[PDB]
Amino acid sequence: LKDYALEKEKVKKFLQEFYQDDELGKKQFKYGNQLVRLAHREQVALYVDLDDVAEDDPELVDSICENARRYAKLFADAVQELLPQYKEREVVNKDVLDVYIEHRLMMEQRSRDPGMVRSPQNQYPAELMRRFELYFQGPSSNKPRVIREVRADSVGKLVTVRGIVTRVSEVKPKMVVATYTCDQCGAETYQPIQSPTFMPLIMCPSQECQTNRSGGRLYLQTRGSRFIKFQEMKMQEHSDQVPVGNIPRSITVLVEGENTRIAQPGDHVSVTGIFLPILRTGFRQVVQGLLSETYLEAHRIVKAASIAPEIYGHEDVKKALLLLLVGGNICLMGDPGVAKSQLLSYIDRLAPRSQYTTGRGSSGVGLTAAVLRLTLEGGALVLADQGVCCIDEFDKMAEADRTAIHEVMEQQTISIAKAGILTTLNARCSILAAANPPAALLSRFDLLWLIQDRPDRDNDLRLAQHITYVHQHSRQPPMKLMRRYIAMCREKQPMVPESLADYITAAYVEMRREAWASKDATYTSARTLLAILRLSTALARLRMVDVVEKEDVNEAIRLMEMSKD
Amino acid sequence: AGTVVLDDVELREAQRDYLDFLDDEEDQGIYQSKVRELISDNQYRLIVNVNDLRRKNEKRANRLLNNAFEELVAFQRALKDFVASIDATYAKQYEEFYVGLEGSFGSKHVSPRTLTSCFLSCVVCVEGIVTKCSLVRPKVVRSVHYCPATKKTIERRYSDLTTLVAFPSSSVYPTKDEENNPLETEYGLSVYKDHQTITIQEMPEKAPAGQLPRSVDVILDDDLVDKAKPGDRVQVVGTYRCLPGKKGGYTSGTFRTVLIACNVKQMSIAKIKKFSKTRSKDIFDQLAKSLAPSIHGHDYVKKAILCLLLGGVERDLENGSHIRGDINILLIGDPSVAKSQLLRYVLCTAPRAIPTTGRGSSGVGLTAAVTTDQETGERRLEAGAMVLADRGVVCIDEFDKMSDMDRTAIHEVMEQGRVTIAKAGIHARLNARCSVLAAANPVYGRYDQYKTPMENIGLQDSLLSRFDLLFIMLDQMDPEQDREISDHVLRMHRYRAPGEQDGDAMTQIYEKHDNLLHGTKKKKEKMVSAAFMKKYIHVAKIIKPVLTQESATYIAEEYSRLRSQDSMSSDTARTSPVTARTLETLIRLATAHAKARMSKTVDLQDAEEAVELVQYAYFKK
Amino acid sequence: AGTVVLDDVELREAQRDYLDFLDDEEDQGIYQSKVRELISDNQYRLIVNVNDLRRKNEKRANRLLNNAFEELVAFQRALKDFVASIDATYAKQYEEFYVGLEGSFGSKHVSPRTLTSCFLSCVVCVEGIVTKCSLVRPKVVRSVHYCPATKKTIERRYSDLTTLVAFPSSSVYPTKDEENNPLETEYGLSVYKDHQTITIQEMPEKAPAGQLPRSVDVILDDDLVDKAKPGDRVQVVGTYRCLPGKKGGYTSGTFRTVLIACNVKQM
Amino acid sequence: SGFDDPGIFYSDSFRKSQLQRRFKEFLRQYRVGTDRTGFTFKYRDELKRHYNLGEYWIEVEMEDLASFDEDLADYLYKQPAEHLQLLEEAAKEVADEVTRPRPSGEEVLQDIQVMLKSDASPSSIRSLKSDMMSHLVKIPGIIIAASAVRAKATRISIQCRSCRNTLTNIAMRPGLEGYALPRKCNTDQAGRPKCPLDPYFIMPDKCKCVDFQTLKLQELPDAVPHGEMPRHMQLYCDRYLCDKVVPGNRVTIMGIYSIKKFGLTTSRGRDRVGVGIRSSYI
DNA sequence: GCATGCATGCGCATGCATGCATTATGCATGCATGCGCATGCATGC
DNA sequence: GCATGCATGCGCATGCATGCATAATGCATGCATGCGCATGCATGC
Ligand SMILES: Nc1ncnc2c1ncn2[C@@H]1O[C@H](COP(=O)(O)OP(=O)(O)O)[C@@H](O)[C@H]1O
Ligand SMILES: Nc1ncnc2c1ncn2[C@@H]1O[C@H](COP(=O)(O)OP(=O)(O)O)[C@@H](O)[C@H]1O
Ligand SMILES: [Mg+2]
Ligand SMILES: [Mg+2]
Ligand SMILES: [Zn+2]
Ligand SMILES: [Zn+2]
Repeated sequence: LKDYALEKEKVKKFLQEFYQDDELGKKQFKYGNQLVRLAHREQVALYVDLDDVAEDDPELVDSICENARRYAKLFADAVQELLPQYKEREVVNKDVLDVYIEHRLMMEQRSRDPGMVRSPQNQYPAELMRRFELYFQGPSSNKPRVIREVRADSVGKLVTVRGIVTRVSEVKPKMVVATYTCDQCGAETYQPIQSPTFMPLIMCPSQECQTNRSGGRLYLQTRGSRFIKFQEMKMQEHSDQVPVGNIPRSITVLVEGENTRIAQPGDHVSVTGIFLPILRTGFRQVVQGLLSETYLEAHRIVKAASIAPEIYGHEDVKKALLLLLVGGNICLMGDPGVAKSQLLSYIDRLAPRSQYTTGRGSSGVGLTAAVLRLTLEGGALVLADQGVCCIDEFDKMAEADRTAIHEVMEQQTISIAKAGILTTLNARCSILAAANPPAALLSRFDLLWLIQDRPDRDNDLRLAQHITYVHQHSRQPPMKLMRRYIAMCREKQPMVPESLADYITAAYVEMRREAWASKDATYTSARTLLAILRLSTALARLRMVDVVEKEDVNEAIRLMEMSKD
Repeated sequence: AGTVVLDDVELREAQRDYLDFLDDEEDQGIYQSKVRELISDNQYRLIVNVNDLRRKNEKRANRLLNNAFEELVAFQRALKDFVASIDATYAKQYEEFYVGLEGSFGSKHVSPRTLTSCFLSCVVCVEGIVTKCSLVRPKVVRSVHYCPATKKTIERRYSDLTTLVAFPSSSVYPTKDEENNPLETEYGLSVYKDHQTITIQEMPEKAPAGQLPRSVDVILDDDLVDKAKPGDRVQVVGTYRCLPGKKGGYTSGTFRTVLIACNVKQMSIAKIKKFSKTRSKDIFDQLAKSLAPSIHGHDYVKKAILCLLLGGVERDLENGSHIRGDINILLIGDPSVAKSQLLRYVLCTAPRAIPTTGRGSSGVGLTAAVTTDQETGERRLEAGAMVLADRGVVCIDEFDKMSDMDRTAIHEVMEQGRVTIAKAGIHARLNARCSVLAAANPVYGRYDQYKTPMENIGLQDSLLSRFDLLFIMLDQMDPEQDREISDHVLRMHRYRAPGEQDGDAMTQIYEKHDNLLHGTKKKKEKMVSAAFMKKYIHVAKIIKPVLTQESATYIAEEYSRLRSQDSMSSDTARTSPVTARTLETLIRLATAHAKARMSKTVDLQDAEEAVELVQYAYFKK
Repeated sequence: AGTVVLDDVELREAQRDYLDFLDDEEDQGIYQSKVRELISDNQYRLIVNVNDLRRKNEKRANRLLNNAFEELVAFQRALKDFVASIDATYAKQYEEFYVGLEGSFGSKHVSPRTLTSCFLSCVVCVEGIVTKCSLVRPKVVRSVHYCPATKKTIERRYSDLTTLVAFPSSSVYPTKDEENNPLETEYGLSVYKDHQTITIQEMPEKAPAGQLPRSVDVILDDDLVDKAKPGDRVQVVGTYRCLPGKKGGYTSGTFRTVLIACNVKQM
Repeated sequence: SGFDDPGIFYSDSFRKSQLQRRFKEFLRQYRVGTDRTGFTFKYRDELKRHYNLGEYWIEVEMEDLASFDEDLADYLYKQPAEHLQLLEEAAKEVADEVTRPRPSGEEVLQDIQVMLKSDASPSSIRSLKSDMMSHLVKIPGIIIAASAVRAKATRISIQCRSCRNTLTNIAMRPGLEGYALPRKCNTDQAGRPKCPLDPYFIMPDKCKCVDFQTLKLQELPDAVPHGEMPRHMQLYCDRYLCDKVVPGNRVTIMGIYSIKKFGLTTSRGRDRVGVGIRSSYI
């Protein structure tokens, strides 16, 4: 064991030392600038990398890994001691909490002489005056672990995990230190909290009440108290790491002030945390002794082009898929044996926000939302808000699910009115559907693609060659960039000029006239014109042009013609 | 407590006896290599055969079975001594090691229904199924605290179940110094061990008909935490003890009995190389021929079943795409063509085999379900038949009686091999990679020859495309074929097991020739033994072949030839449509044949065999 | 009790200081020959000059005079260490060795009339005459028992004045086995140590004329049993401590003060 | 997390306390002298010198206090028990003020005994009756017996049998008064089994002790009435008052008239006529 | 495809074995010392 | 040498601080299961 004073001094010198890294290509005092910002209310939390510390001392890193909480507290105290040195000016604008801190420090200077004896209980709690939080970043050398294998050997260690989010709690304030005022004195009493539950005090420990033996009684205050942001997270294993025949395991995470509001249900996250237990008191058990429940305390959470190049053919369908991803509802009907499911899988993997449903497995409560112990939790349609949703084997779905899907496509909101639930849910998502061989699809959807397997010898032979190549060389014959391109594209919004309207109008009229000439035609309406306008706007957005052009309209017309034929 | 013991004849003698038991110097014992293996694998417990101990020292075995705790303590002390002797450095890591038990306990082999107070404080063996499991929880053993006021650290030791009875003086968590200075707990320096509780029920197959079941409660310590799961058939060997109730004045006199586990069991080269290298094609030839002597003929179905046993190759790519590697078969035939016998044989031979008939299991019991746990309010997943049979076999008898929705549910398993589950509050993707056997009767009771197979089968094209192979079996009443069948059946009927007296009531690579089971003519050939067959099947399943450039163009050209012959086949009808899945089926069967003969690459002969199978199955007269 | 201590700066540093005090390698010290003489004479305690300690290390002397028990424990531990170092064989005979004190204590040189509560828990020196003595009595330290029914022998350890406060769980004499089989005490294998009590009065030559005398009570341990007799003029150096009264509900708040001798000198 | 317990903290505040402040100001402000030659701080310098020399005691004259402020002097004549504590605390605070730069190591600030002295003419011991209980009296006499100096505890600490928890720094009362140990262990233990009844033991090595003496005083032969047996009284002496008087001396003593308090014990002996009589002392 | 049956499913009440919380007073014993007695030693005359 | 004085000496009473002995009953909590309700799935015609 080593004395904490020496390591505290080492921490202080490490914070004062580093000059190395700068983004603009120079040598910049990073931690000094961070501390100067911390001096005032220009930064309310600080993150420390354990890769930068590894340059000078690895034993510090190991001791931090095995005894993380103590080192977190030591770091907090060291930074708090360093703060007065770097301070250069008073606060330009301050809020209520700063007003208490300043007033308390001012009267502490007013009253306390340097020589008088002060009881250990007479000091201010450290965390009450402090207003900055310290968190750690996991070592790059350290390998992320699996939820299944963290056990009693890992209690108290520093770990890094990767998982899928399933449950998130709404933000609520959590008590840190409670403040009490006596009934017959001007003194203030502070009660730190480090337990799930606590018992409020009654009598006043202040010196004046003790000397007079007045028996004054304490009262809580909320303004003087310190509160923090608190969230609760549920994570599960990836399907890849589950052993044979088992079921994914779950873990619970707790989230602090600035880390709050980072993750959403359904996201894949990487969490740097400390593995700590909770002493459990409750119903009696078989085995005597001290049992506990484990949980994780987080300190950092981190979340034309070729589309599905493995699948041969369907180039126009791929262009339509690109347009749907870029944005301004697509349905595919095909014979069995044509890979429609794999296109939907690729779409789900590519999209940032996406969901993929297979049929009756996610039917009913899997869609819409339900009430659970009370909080309302949404289904796939709710999760895919402002994303893209994918549905396979559409015709096999129950009628209620199809009605809900139609409502989402047309109205873009869901309405639920049943015993215990009365809500309207926002679902601004575009739908891609797959099915096997109706007027509803033609009337409601925007674009339908019919894939018929005509046994042409040349096409079949080329498909066979491509499949053999894929199976043998495990790569197509000769996503991050695509995601970045789509993100940059969606930033702009082109506009339709006044003149082109006439041209568009003419086209529409002529199209309808042809549809009226061909009595075998089925649907033309203003919805088709709206779809054409949306496709042209999407193409103009792809060109990053401010004004809609002729080529976009021609390509949209050609795509609609190809789909209809 | 300052009380100490100076002499104890029984304990010292028992320790000496175990020391002599585990020496293995002047004997053919193996425990030395077992200890070396434990040191190599960083594990900290040993399993010792009870029958071996009884053979070497019967008195010690009798005492251990009759009295458990003290003898087990002596065992653990002897293990500590010998681990220190062989390598004292490794013994520093762990406090104390543990002993497992194994062998035929005899009279103490006891069912959960027959556990009684007569077996208390002894070591018992029990066979059952697991019904309830609990979350893993840590328990404190050694606690460490630090005092910022005085810069002093202290440590407290805990021992609760080490001693039979505990007192309020122990199990007290320290929080304050001698001068009331606060202490700060330091979780890194403390010591914890895992703890779990499970429940075991007598298997419904063994329980008397019409009677309610009986169950036992088991505690799993730090090592055996993850060794059990609900819905599992296990055998547990351990002590049977009473549970001390907490302090009180008046007691009713009824204790709680809990079984403390010590062993948990999941009940279940030159020859191979020479045989494979010498035989090559004859490997699969004999394996197909010697699949099941009890079944007469049907070489194609035997070949297909062997292809299921060997299987294809699972492949993955950069984009996360998944390509199926399993095979699926559907048999349709007239009654009494021994389809169910084939299914039962595949159940017996395959490692992970589950039978699920048509209406025996519904769509929920096939894949999985979600249930709300009343104890906590959370959502939990319960696995179905197909999820349990990961990388295994599911047999479906009377496949035609299955409802449409169940088949739509099975689509997800048959296409991609995964199951997607979702209900508000939880959603998951479970792995269900599996292979399916199915047997379905014709719609008209007996297969009509004149009508095309589409009318007789009565199944949609999508479901047919889901299956890799379709086979049709008929009972042709040829007098010579009937004579052969009668000969075979009566030869099997007249046979009696060797070593059993007549009239009573009730490993070589190649099986020994039998006068009746094989016949005089078959002396020129032999059949492969079942055990070697299983070993070879496992080895072949391990092997990973690769496709060659010679056969890819050949297979592609033949696929194009079939899709063009679609117009040429005018004299006969087609059983199944030809889609993109047919090419994958060709490659899969080629790889299965390449697995049959141990090699490194897929050759042309495997492609030819696959194509022969496809041509036979896909068209009928 | 499973509670143990891992680190203690003060105790470890004091033990190191005494280790350096009793080295006598690079110095003209004599304590090495003193230890050799003790080994030769089979005695098991040492006398160390307080003035010598103050000259070599004033802080340790100040702490020892102001605080006695812990520093004396450190002394005894250091003696055990060095006796083991010089000759580990001889250290096996005795459990723990003891330390005597000698030299001019100065202000702490105190008459039986001037002993006050200000000197409690410190080492004091007193000059007086002996008036009352008691018979020598043995006291049990380690007990050994045998069971004829099961042919097993057990041993129990006792520690009463080693710890400041004792509890009813300790100091219990075992008589029955776990299965109520009678146990037979075997006095040969047990361990006993002698005990005596004496009283010291201020000498009439020193007491103020016409005033009544004042006295102190002293406990003599195993080594110093026969070193005093009534009617004798002696000087005693030792600790001055309070006496724990036996258990009760209501206490008047008055302790009994007893001097525990460490050195007795015939002037 | 349910393991730690950080405790409780408080901050310094933003009529008895005012009385202590008044006494402290009196001690720091009082001075004697002339307008021509200035004034000298009597009690400040006296306390400084006594603390520096190591004598933890000062003497206060009531006339000086009455000159400074009559209210406090009048208060001390009626409730000496509380105002003596307040004045001792004020004296300790003043001594801390004047002698802050002490040598290193000796940071502990020790208590200070305050004695009283006055020029009021004495009163006969025979005048002591029920009306003078708990007041301040002045009486002459001759000392005939003096017991040995003993030890009495002012701060005690006790330990629990089972969980070994401790209650520390319990203040004892001055005079001949006892203390009753508690019977219940005040620790929150859920899931754990609980401590037995009466689990507390007194720890002797962790207590603060002071000197104690009892004296026997007899009426002066100069004032004993003719043909009447002399009367006697018992006196209590604490701390620095011990050994200041030898038997045979003629003394004048200022003190508080009190009774012993050792609980509501039953009367003893074969005589039980007296009911509700507590032995008195000064 | 629409009308009906129905095995599954969920939330709040009571009944019953274990388990949890409470809690000073009266009587007995050994140390100190007075009061009556007989022996015995020492000191005169 | 005999008559007298007398400092020493011994045994049983009371007074007073410490110390010793005693010793079930009532109330609270979690597990099991009935009873009313709405959703939803499956099965006919
Ligand atoms: N154009 C294509 N290119 C490559 N592979 C294809 C193509 N069409 C079909 N496949 C293969 O055929 C299989 C089709 O199965 P699936 O997509 O599940 O059919 P469906 O989606 O109609 O149920 C896929 O595994 C895929 O590998
Ligand atoms: N090829 C065969 N070889 C041997 N026995 C056969 C054969 N075909 C039929 N059998 C006999 O006929 C019976 C058929 O029963 P089963 O397998 O239930 O027929 P299915 O499954 O067609 O209803 C079996 O008991 C089997 O002994
Ligand atoms: Mg599909
Ligand atoms: Mg059958
Ligand atoms: Zn107050
Ligand atoms: Zn306690």
